[PDB]
Amino acid sequence: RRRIAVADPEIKEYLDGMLARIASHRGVEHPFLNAYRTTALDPEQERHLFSECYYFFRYLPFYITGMAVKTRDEMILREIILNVADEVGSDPTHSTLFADFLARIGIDKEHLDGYQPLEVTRQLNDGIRHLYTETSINKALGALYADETMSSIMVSKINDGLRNQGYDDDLRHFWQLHSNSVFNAIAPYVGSKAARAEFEEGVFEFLGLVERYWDGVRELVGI
Amino acid sequence: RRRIAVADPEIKEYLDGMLARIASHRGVEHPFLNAYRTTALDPEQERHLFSECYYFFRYLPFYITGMAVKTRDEMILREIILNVADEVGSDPTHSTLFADFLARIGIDKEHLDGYQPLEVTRQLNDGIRHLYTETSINKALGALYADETMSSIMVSKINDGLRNQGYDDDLRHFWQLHNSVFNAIAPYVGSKAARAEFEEGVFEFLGLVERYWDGVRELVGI
Ligand SMILES: [Mg+2]
Ligand SMILES: [Mg+2]
Ligand code: NA
Repeated sequence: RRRIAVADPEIKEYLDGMLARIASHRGVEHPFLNAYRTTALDPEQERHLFSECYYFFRYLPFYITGMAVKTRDEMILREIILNVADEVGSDPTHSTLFADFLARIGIDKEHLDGYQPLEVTRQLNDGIRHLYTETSINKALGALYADETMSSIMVSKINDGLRNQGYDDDLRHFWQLHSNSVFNAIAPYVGSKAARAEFEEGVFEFLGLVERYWDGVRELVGI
Repeated sequence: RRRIAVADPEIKEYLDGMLARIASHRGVEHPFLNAYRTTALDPEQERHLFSECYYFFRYLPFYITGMAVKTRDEMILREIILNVADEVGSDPTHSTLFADFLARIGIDKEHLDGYQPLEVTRQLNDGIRHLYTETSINKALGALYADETMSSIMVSKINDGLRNQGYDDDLRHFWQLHNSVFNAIAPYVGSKAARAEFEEGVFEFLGLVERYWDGVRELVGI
């Protein structure tokens, strides 16, 4: 079926439209993130932003691995494994690089352990775990497609804000760290309208969590 | 905790002792496998042996990935990902190389789909899935240690038998593809209670493999 799907010009057209719908979604093109690109923060504002990011990011590599039990498709497993291998395959791992960045901007492990993140942050982290491990493979692939498309944009915006704050490229290294492979894997799963409905449900449930997350963070840091 | 375990001299001795207990287990050092190393098989014997192996091997990469939800240790996740990346990370995948070997010895997909494997073969495949996804992290790590230690020995014995049958290295390519594991597992074999779960995972895995080769030996015969 994948060998038929990759040959269907309509499937390429559909997934290209979903790329644009994701990138233009308010959860990705968020006012707070665009504001942060040009608005420096004071120490307490910056401490709040990246402490919430820590609880957003925590244990996400383990959540996507829970998708593998729901499929027997090796192209799907390859995409999952490739993403996790990028995060933990070598040293330093991504989470180790993130904790180092936090320490270099005055947010140490001791403060993070005592930090109580927003409920929308807990709902985002738990919501991602639910989408990858407790939903249909088509729905989970929609969330994965949204995650993969968004992540690069989001980190570029935070990289912009940190550069505007005055940090050098070395400090911002964590935020300055396959399209055909991702298209090849997903194509057979967006053929029928029922599969696309599950696919889009996962895309917009994922992005809805991110949007409500950035809404809560925006109020916490303010302006 | 990991640097205390890796610095503990007893943990190195314990896991090295487990290595020997695994390789000397009858599920690994099995009479049928050693017999096959020097005994060629007729077409029906060979078809039965590797058809059971196919249902043994099927979907194992997906099973070990189900271990990752049971831990938040990135060294365990790295070991899981590293193993799966070897099987499906690149093309051709291991299963694709295996299906090609089967076809090259007269076992096509068409026959495999209609093949009903032995019950010990179903129990071995399902048992591995259960051990990696439905057991404690210490127990699943025992199964993972047994699998990683045994697999290299097992494929070498099968490679020997296929070479004895007369197949060349090109055809046997799939069977000729065979500190990080110690670092990952060391914190999980510190106490005797943790070792009890670890050893339970080691010997439950090997018990499944032994009973599998027992059934294959009876199926293949003389
Ligand atoms: Mg600071
Ligand atoms: Mg043959
Ligand atoms: Na051997």
